[PDB]
Amino acid sequence: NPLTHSTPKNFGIGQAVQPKRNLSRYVKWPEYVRVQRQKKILSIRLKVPPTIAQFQYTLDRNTAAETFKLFNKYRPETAAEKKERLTKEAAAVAEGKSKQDASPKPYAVKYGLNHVVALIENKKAKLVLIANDVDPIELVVFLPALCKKMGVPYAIVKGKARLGTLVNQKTSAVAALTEVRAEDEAALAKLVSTIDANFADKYDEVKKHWGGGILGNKAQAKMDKRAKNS
Amino acid sequence: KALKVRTSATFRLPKTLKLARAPKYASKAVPHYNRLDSYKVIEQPITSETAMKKVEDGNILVFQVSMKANKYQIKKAVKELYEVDVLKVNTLVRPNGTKKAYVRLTADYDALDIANRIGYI
Amino acid sequence: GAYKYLEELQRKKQSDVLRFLQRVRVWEYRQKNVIHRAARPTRPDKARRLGYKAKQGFVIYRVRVRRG
Amino acid sequence: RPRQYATVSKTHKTVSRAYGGSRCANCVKERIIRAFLIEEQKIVKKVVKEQTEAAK
Amino acid sequence: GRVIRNQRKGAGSIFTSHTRLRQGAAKLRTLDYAERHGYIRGIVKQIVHDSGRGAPLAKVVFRDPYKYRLREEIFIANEGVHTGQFIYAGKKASLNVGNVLPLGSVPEGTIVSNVEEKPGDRGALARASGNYVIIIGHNPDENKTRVRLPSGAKKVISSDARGVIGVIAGGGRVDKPLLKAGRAFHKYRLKRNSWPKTRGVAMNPVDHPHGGGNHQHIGKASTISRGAVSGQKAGLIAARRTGLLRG
RNA sequence: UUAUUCAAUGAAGCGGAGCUGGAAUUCAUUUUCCACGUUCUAGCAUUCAAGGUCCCAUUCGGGGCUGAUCCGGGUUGAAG
RNA sequence: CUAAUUAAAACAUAGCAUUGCGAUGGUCAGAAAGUGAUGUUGACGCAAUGUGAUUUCUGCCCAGUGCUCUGAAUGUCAAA
RNA sequence: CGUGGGUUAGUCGAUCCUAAGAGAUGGGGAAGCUCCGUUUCAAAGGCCUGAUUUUAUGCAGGCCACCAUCGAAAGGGAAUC
Ligand SMILES: [Mg+2]
Ligand SMILES: [Mg+2]
Ligand SMILES: [Mg+2]
Ligand SMILES: [Mg+2]
Ligand SMILES: [Mg+2]
Ligand SMILES: [Mg+2]
Ligand SMILES: [Mg+2]
Ligand SMILES: [Mg+2]
Ligand SMILES: [Mg+2]
Ligand SMILES: [Mg+2]
Ligand SMILES: [Mg+2]
Ligand SMILES: [Mg+2]
Ligand SMILES: [Mg+2]
Ligand SMILES: [Mg+2]
Ligand SMILES: [Mg+2]
Repeated sequence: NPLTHSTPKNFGIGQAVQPKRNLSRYVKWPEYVRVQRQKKILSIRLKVPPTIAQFQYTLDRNTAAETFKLFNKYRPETAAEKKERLTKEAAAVAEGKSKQDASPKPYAVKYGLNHVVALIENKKAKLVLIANDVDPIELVVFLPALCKKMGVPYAIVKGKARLGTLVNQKTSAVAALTEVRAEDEAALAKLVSTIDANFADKYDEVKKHWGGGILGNKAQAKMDKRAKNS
Repeated sequence: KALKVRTSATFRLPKTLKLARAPKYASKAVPHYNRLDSYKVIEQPITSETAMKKVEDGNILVFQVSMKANKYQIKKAVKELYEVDVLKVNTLVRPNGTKKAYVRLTADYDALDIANRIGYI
Repeated sequence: GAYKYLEELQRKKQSDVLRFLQRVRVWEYRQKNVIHRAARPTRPDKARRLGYKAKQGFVIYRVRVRRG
Repeated sequence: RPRQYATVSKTHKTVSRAYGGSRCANCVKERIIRAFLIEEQKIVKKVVKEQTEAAK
Repeated sequence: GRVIRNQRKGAGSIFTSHTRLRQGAAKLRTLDYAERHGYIRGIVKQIVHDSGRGAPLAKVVFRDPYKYRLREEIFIANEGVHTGQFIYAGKKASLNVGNVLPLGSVPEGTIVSNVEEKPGDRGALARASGNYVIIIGHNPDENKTRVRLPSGAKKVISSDARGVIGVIAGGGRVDKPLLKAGRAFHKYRLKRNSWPKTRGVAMNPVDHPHGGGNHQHIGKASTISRGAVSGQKAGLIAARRTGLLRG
């Protein structure tokens, strides 16, 4: 096309004004966006003592898929099925009158931090799921030591949001199974086998290993320049 | 993980939805009436001999008006009270703190007839 | 319950656990305002014994004042 | 006076050239010469630079 | 028992800078990618006079790299800089008078002015009229450079700090005598209220530590410690030797 | 270096890794380093960039990619 | 310049000289401060003083007291 | 002294602009009355769409990086003889 021509621009220094490049690296973020990024940085800069970052070894994606597959079968009552089952328990008063036992034993997961800590202490829990992301971590940071001492298998899992999903909350921070249905006993057992393989059996070694000290990209890539030049 | 291309280093506040008010009760429940109607604008004629010299000679109706009335509210009130048309309004605040309006009518009307039609001279 | 463990561990201020947690948190509180709303108590157990309950009406403000 | 220029028409405010009411017909003519003599210099400085790096 | 004139100056009431007629802050161009990896070309459009300053100001106009607009920086004019002159600022720039280059990328014995004490603070050294900076050394590992300041002192500045080649224009100004209190009056009219000066020995003891007595005499030693405070630092502060320089 | 301290900016190009050519006498290995689109002149430089490429559902117009290397989201330099 | 008893030889002055300071600074503010003046500054500058245009000179003194010194390191040396 | 009359503006001023300055906000200090600061270390925002039938003109593009306000009846300023 003889009408159309090729300009090409000289985007060098001191010539031909710069184009609209991406400066997402260079945004002055709002003050909260800096502090929520630099807090995560400052955690992994310092030497994290092993009582923290005995977290961040998390039940991985394939075996946390199995864990939530089992725990979703034992989901607690909603308000929808509770208001229904009280009406059938109303009919227990109306005509049932066993004593008050129109309803069977409910098999549900056990949640709530005070409840679950008390369930571990009486050694009634069969498996505990611990959220890694809770804040303040002081709420949960004693839980692996307690679970190790009472002999309850525990998993540090990702998501207090996800633990809240199976208990119909928004956040749960713990989720325990204290008894399963008899058809799911082998399902729990192979989970218990791998979860102690990842968490409880390493616990005596994880207790010694500090965390953090991870340097940033520039200062890491300047550290190996000093190593190669010396 | 992709991310949005940000051509500006400046982060501005986003444009959130600003809902309108939808109140559960009225603020005052009875609107005030017209705080300056025609009877509040025009109070009385000014009936000095100097104001009477302007009735025939100049075709000006001299009034005493509210201090809160501007030259639009004087013109509007004079028109629909006295069924005239105003050519011009000149207004002064008198040294007794009252507002005096020189209201000149258009040539179709005669301020001498209208002065008798109001009732003064 | 869990608040008994929270109560005793909070007494171990110079423990290696809390000395890290105090270091990370004291940095975060300087990058906020001098007076600013806390979303929830950093010490829920200390909030119970002083009077706080988790219901609508209870408000936490974190605040720093100059020593000396 | 500077607000009177909004009352008069465009003929009083501009000469019929490029850069009419801005520059002064000698600064414009010098601007046209200085424009022209540099791309002809730039074309020459391009073929001088390209040839001398094509050698070695 | 009354606060002295040297103490009252810090309140900054009538003792401020008379800064209405001044042309701006005479700084360097802000250190950016143009001046850190290549150069940028300016143009002098005015050599103007700065009120209260004995050195002319060069208004140098650059193009903004990122937006289509013109940015007018205000330089202190170097002796030899003219109007219509292209001015180069950057690292790859050429040594001419009025060009702005880092101290590392100019050789030994180069004469520079408007020299940054820290890289990017837009000019701090050699800014009064006639003064200059000589580069007397280099330490290329851990990049530094040794200079001679206009006082005669030796300073070590980063090699990424900048400077403008040449002396600051307007030199030889103080070599002219003022001849009269009037020409002192209008020099300090456009600077600040420090003129005239009443001698402290010409005072009452309430006003100055030197005043009073039946004869105008100092009374105590005029040399005072650095370890004194306001109201006692009226004289020679922390002097090493006094009087003439005759050994 | 992450607390702290100094400073600068519309937080715009930082760090690392990638094309060449050699007085690397390639030592069949970047033990290795260097230069990154602009300097006769008081001009001009803006419309997501023309070009190229591919798609649309083509609507006379619209969207990507490349032009303009990739990755790390550490704004950058000090001081500790 | 002593309004309203002192207009002077007193104050100022240019000239001269001394002193401190290269900015993390000198001199000074402020109760503090993410605080100020000089400072829209940078030694031909700023600040602190002394003498007071020009001619011609500024002798002797470091024992005293002040000021100052990368100066001597079991004389004295508080708290921890 | 007693009683009244009298001051009419699009064009004259105020109003608007900034000056030296004063002074909120964000934020820091201070037991506090309040102090500092006036662009700061803030997520600080309105401007036109080319031009209208799915338009109370947006539920869209697109543009803009500054950041209160007060401060002159002698300064600047639309226009009457
Ligand atoms: Mg941090
Ligand atoms: Mg009036
Ligand atoms: Mg009037
Ligand atoms: Mg004097
Ligand atoms: Mg006296
Ligand atoms: Mg920047
Ligand atoms: Mg007298
Ligand atoms: Mg100031
Ligand atoms: Mg002598
Ligand atoms: Mg002791
Ligand atoms: Mg009278
Ligand atoms: Mg007028
Ligand atoms: Mg205004
Ligand atoms: Mg105003
Ligand atoms: Mg004027």
